[PDB]
Amino acid sequence: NKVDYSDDRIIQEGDVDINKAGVYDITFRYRGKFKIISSSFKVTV
Amino acid sequence: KIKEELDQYVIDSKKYFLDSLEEAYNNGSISAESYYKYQTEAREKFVSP
Repeated sequence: NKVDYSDDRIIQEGDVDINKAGVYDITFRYRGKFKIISSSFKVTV
Repeated sequence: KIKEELDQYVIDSKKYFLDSLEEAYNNGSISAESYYKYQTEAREKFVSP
């Protein structure tokens, strides 16, 4: 079912420096009942 | 010197086990059941011999 991005099970890794021009590696982790899944994306300022 | 070396062996192998087990679970190379299985396993096995 559809869930919102602000849930308690979603854990993010690192910080996006909006004050600094550069690409950053940010990975979100959702702790499911059976496994934690990981997906990385790059954020360019 | 056996007890001094195996105390560092029990402690470093437990530290190495429980930093690859939390790495494999957070990455997702292991299930939630298997992560709870090997967390009770490290509490009972990686102990003073």
